[PDB]
Order: sequence, then C-alpha cells, then structure tokens
Amino acid sequence: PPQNVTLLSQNFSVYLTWLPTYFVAYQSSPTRRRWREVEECAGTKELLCSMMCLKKQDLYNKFKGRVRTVSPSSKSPWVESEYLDYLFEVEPAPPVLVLTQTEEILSANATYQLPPCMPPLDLKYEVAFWKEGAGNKTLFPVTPHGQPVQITLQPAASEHHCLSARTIYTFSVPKYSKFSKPTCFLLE
Amino acid sequence: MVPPPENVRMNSVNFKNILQWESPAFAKGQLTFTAQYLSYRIFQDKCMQTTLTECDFSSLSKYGDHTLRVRAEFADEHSDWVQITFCPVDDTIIGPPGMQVEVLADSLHMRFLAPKIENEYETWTMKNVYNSWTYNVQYWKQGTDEKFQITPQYDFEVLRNLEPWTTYCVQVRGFLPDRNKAGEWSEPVCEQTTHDET
Amino acid sequence: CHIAQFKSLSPRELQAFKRAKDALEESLLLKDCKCRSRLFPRTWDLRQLQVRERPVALEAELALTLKVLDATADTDPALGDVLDQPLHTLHHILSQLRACIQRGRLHRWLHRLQEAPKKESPGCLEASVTFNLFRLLARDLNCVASGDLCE
Ligand SMILES: *[C@@H]1O[C@H](CO)[C@@H](O)[C@H](O)[C@H]1NC(C)=O
Ligand SMILES: *[C@@H]1O[C@H](CO)[C@@H](O)[C@H](O)[C@H]1NC(C)=O
Ligand SMILES: *[C@@H]1O[C@H](CO)[C@@H](O)[C@H](O)[C@H]1NC(C)=O
Repeated sequence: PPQNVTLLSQNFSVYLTWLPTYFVAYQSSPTRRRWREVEECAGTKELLCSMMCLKKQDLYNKFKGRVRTVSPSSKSPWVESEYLDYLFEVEPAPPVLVLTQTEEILSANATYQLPPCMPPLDLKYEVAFWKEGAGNKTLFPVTPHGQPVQITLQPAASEHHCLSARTIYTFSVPKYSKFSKPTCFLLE
Repeated sequence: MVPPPENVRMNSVNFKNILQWESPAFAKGQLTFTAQYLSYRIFQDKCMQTTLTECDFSSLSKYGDHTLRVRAEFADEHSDWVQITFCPVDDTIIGPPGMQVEVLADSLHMRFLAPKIENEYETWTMKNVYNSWTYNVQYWKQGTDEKFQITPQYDFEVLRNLEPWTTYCVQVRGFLPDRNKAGEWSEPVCEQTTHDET
Repeated sequence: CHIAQFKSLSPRELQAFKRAKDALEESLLLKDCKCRSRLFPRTWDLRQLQVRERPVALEAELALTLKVLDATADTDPALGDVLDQPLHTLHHILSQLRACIQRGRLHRWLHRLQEAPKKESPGCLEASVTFNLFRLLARDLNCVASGDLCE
C-alpha cells in the first residue's frame, strides 16, 4: 500500500514518485474509463517511474497515474495521483552553454537534450555573466533557443569569469527554471 | 438631436490600442460616451458612459480584424454610431527599440532591445509578432548630417574602423522586409570613441 | 499565403483558449459524450503527409472545430462568454489557412471528418474537438506553419 502518490514534472519530463515489486498505470483525460500499464516499470523495485514517451500517451491533455504494491502473496489497492496538464505544468531544464570567443566577442549558445516525444515547445534562455565572486551579475536580454548571446569583452587582464543561463518556456504563461552550474574560464 | 463623436481614430503603438476621439460641440450639458467592439457574437461594451475622450482596446485578440464603434449619450438620447475597422497586426505602430551602446577603442558595440508589448511578456515582444523582423541601424558623425545604414543579423552589432576621439550618434528601428514596413527610430544616442586600431 | 507567423501564438490568446477548454470540459461531463466511431485523435501524424497536403488536413479539422464550437456557443450563451474570443481567432486562422490551398490516408481522413457531423451526437463532437483543441493549436498548426522544417 504505497502512500505518497505524486505525479511531478522535472526537466521536460513527467515522473511518478511513491513512498512506502511495483505496478504503475496511467489514464488519459479523454480515455477516462481506460488505464494502461507501464512496461518499463512492470515489477520494478524503484520508487520513481518515467511517465514520459508512453505508447498511447497524449501530452496535449491532463493525465493521472496510479501505483500499487504487489508481492507473490497479495496485492495492494490502486492509489491514483492528481492530474497534470503537460503543456501548462511542465518544468524546463537549465541549458548547456557552448562558449566560444572571437576577438573581443564572447558568444554563449544554449543547447538542450530534449525527450523525443516532446511537443514543439518555445524555449528561450537568459544568460548570466559575472566575474568569479562578484555578487553583481549581468543579465542579458531574453534570447531564442538556437541563437547565441554575444557579449562584449574587455581585452585587458585575465580575470576568472563565470557564465550561467536559465530556460524560459512560454506557452500560455512563462515558466522559468533555475540557473545552470556556472561555467568558469580564463578571460582574455 | 445629439452630435456624434468627431475625428474618431485608433492610436495603436505596440498593441496598446487606444480609441481616441474629440468631443463635439454641445451646449445642453456634459456629454458621455460608450465604445463597443464587435466580438464573435455581438457588439460587446468596453467603455460605458465614461466622461473621457478615449477608451482602451488593448484586450483585443490582435489576430484578425475588429470593428469598433462609439457614440455620444446625453440623458436617455444618444448619437449615431461612428464605426471604424482596426487590424492590430497591420495598423499598430512599431515603437522604437532599446539600444545599449558601449565604447571599445575604435569599435562601438551596440545591443538592441525589442519593443515591449505591455499586455504580453518578456518572451513575446514585437520581434515575435512579425515573422521577418530585422533591426535597422543608422549612424553618423555628430555634426556631419551624412547617415550610414547597417542591417544587423540579430540583436547585436559592432561598428569597427571608426575615427578615434570622434562622437558618433546612433539610431535603431524595427523593419519588416516582407512588407518594407519600418518602425519608429530610437532617440539618437551619441558616444565618443577612444584611440588606437586593432 | 503567410501562415508562418502561427508557429508562436500570443500567450494571452492561449490563456483565452485555456479558459475555453476548462469551460467546455465542465459542460461535456454532464452531457452525453463519448460516442462510437471516434475521430479525434487521428491515428496518424501530419508529418506523414506531404507539406502541400498538410494544410488540407488541418483545414478540415479546423473547420469542423469551428463549426462545432460555433454551434456550442449558440446552444449555451453562458458557455459562449468564454468561447467568443477563441472562435474569432480560430476563424481568422482558418481564413489564413484557406489562402495556402488550391484514396490514400488523406482521402479517408477528409471523408470521416465530413461524414461525422451527420452521423454523431453533438455532445460527442463537442467533447471530441475539445480534447483535440490544443493538439490542433500546439502541434498541427505548428507543423503546418513550419513548412519544410516540420519533418
Ligand atoms: C509525503 O511524504 C512526506 C515525507 O516524505 C510526508 O511529510 C508527507 O506527510 C507525505 N504526504 C502525505 C502522506 O500526504
Ligand atoms: C533531462 O532529461 C533528459 C532525458 O529526458 C536527459 O537526457 C537530460 O540529461 C536531463 N537533464 C538534466 C537532468 O538536467
Ligand atoms: C546553438 O545551439 C542550437 C541548439 O538548438 C543550434 O541550433 C545552433 O546551431 C547553435 N549555434 C548557433 C550559432 O546558434
């Protein structure tokens, strides 16, 4: 009998976590009277399951999921979760910046590892730029995914600068993520 | 019996759509006005019996065409409807962009900030409304009146090989090459260069 | 023809659509929904058609949606308070879509969309196009607007 039943989204994917062999199923909102089992988490011993890129899934509506504890001796009742509308509740992930330098220009390009069944989400990122241990950082304008942010560089000295970025997903309302791990390098 | 509103126009800049009009000559008393927009079903009311000479229509869909009408009302009698048609994507004015300018020796780094849409968000600006947005930059040496044009690929550009210790003024505007529609220019920002060429 | 602008819809418009889908779902649960021979979702994806044929399929789905929700706003005025702005937008997209257009999987699809209003209950069609509302806007319209980049 698993108690905590949580259907959460983290880094462009939907996971189901439960706390006490396990069986997990899902139900689509249009197919309300139909459940469907997960083949990957069939008899698993973990406490989380990937609810992303399922066989007959429909991320364009809300869906719930249920999980029950099983054993060679008994079966526990199903414990369904709350609904999660993907397009409105998905949490994005911080990008990975590809840093290149040309003359006095530093370009910070964002890259993403995205699930294959992901809808065509509108991703933009905000780059943070600052010297290592400054306190005051520099936020640049919101930039589309696929275009680099070009940054003016002072040629003198060789100061340790760090770079960070965060993703902004915008469908009905902007949804911000945390900032990535700051990538620090040797400016010149 | 009641005169209609005169000079009825739609002042729209960056999809801030303000229906402006001038109050006609009336001697019996203070007039009031009622503006309507044609929704999908019927003319819905926006401003009802206001004393102002304008009404906010920024909540309009901004896709497609809208029909707007306004009339003047005094006591129970009212004037005729003055009706206009407004297409936001085509009739709105593209405001000036922002421009951050930095001086670096004989170079000149300028970043362009998009014109903001108040009722939208930072991730949906005027640059995102039009599919063929491109900035348009114009600069000159202060006092020469000889303008030079440049079309940057994105929201950043560098003006290299300039004259040292010389003041240059720069402007930026939106532009749509599919229609050859130009936005308003930014206010001229003038900055002085330093020395030496790399 | 210039539908490339519809890759990114204005968020305020999507907030208006989201209020519509939330309002329709409240009315669909009390009506007689879920009829036999369902049409949405279509079993195949629009990328499996040629770029010039994708607007044709999208037009027939959008015209059905517009026809159903227009009949829904006239049935329930209270429900039409929210559907009004969505209806205006769907109509405009449909107008822009028809400007890009002159027995395979497209013939049978266009056929079932055409032979569904005459052989299905209203509450079913209402429920069928409601759950397909953001499939159409976020995926199908996006693909058609992306032209030769949707593949
Ligand atoms: C979920 O688990 C946490 C600890 O993991 C607990 O504090 C909380 O009460 C649980 N929620 C329930 C039982 O609803
Ligand atoms: C996000 O999930 C994808 C798989 O869906 C993975 O490739 C990527 O590394 C993850 N990013 C994180 C955990 O930051
Ligand atoms: C930056 O990364 C994106 C990843 O989506 C890629 O499409 C693009 O080619 C990269 N380079 C530039 C200059 O944007």
